[PDB]
Amino acid sequence: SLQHEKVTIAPLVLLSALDHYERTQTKENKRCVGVILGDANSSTIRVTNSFALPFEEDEKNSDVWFLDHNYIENMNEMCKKINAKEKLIGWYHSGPKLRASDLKINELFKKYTQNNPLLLIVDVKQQGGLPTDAYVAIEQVTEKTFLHLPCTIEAEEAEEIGVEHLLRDV
Amino acid sequence: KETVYISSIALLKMLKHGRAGVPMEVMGLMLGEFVDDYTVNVVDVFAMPQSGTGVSVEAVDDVFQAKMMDMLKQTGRDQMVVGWYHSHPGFGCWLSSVDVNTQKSFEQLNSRAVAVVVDPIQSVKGKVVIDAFRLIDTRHYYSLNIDYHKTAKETKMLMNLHKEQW
Ligand SMILES: [Zn+2]
Repeated sequence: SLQHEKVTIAPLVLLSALDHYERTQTKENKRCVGVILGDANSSTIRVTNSFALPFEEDEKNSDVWFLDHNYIENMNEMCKKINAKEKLIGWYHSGPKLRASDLKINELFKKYTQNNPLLLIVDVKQQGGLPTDAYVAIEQVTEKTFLHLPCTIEAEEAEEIGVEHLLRDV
Repeated sequence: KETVYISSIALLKMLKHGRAGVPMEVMGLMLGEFVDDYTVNVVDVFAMPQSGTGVSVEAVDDVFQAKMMDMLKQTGRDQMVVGWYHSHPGFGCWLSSVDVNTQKSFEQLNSRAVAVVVDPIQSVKGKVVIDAFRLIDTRHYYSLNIDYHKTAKETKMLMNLHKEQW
């Protein structure tokens, strides 16, 4: 197989997902949704940045949702101006579990990614291992399903320095 | 008295951005709130693009800024610009003559503006090289204390990095 084997996520992405969930006061059954950035050219997918998306859905209507297309393009083009090495590789949401509309939402991201879109679920409530679950959409024996990829949390030097510093006094 | 509180994403973003720009200086804006007279809360920051003419008022692209501010607003982040950060890669944290002029411009927009300077090269594990400044009230500048604000959820999220250590 030439399939992606695993995913690494930067601490900043975890913190960014949390701060997104918190600052929009996401509560109850709702989730927040955003875009992830990094490098998916190899069998190890490296997730190193992200940004929040406006996103509305009602769970009383599990197939109705609005994905802001212009927001993605406009925000991504500002991200390119800061760092062209971090590419749009997929999306994230707060879950904490896969939802019924995810495969459909994932399809729309195919339009923005060069790679097969990575879905990252970040459990911002952190209940019970790692607060992340990573998926790519695949065909199986024939229709579409999510393939679960193993995740680790990995930091580049600057982040390593920042995290250690933040996690002093503890 | 006086203290700048820098949040988790803010610190990590400043370090990440500073390190990525090496060997060049980088710059961006700090978001948060002026809590009282002696307290500034930086909850987030965003990077400004590199401009040819270095880190000065001219590198504050107000179109990019207005666009970013608007998009942040749509996703739950409507905090005031409480100052600016830039990197001094290898040469320590202080304000040059040009930095003082830039800070003065931010001061005219909002007298409480803070200038944060970080050194991404001398920042190493166990030692973050960073400082916060305001100008003396009527051109010298002084340092403010920097502390880090961090929720219980953030702490727990940070603990995942090297889990077998906790
Ligand atoms: Zn300077």
